[PDB]
Amino acid sequence: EVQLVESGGGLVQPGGSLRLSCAASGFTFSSYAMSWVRQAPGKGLEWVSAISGSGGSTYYADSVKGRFTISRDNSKNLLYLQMNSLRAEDTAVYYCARHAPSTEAPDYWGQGTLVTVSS
Amino acid sequence: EVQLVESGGGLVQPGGSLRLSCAASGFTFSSYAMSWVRQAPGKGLEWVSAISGSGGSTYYADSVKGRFTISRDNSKNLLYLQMNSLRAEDTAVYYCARHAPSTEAPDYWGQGTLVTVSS
Repeated sequence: EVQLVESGGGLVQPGGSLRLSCAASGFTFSSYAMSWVRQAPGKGLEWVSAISGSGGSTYYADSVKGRFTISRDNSKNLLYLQMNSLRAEDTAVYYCARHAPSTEAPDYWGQGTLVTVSS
Repeated sequence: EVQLVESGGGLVQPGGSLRLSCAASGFTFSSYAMSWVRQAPGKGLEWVSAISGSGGSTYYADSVKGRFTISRDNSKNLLYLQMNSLRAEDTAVYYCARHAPSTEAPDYWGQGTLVTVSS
């Protein structure tokens, strides 16, 4: 029913930039806050960024400030993460997640896409 | 003891840009969410934008998304609103406000500064 499918990941050189999409379906997208979560190799899950349903409020992890931009198209039902000034420590699998309005707990997940930052 | 003094207001042509400053003093600035509030001539107070203490989270009124950028310097204890693509309808007195951590209620205000968008 509910589906999130990510794409736009892959290989990129340091200093390079890259844009991830998370295509949503099966729910009314604009009613839900969305987020990006990453997992560095052999690490735990870490929050990257988050946007409210209407797009008017966002959170950024301190580690990506000034480089990453979250956004969404509430008519194309897509969530984006524009990633600039990339470096090796940004190498991770990136997940988009949908959040229940009641609790803001994540209740649906994308399949993940690897971003590899290497010369 | 606590003080907020705003500066940077004044004239500006439509489509032009302008940066507001809210200089704080007398408190541990990074510990408090800040906001910009405006009041158009003869109107009620409306939220413009707001930022958490650390800077990691922001809110924008929809009337302004894409054109204003709130930010702060936690070492110069200053709050800013960068206003771009200004229009006559942005004409108002702009106030900065400090928010109590225990409610996020505003407990201190700047003296307000007039922005006049006209030719």
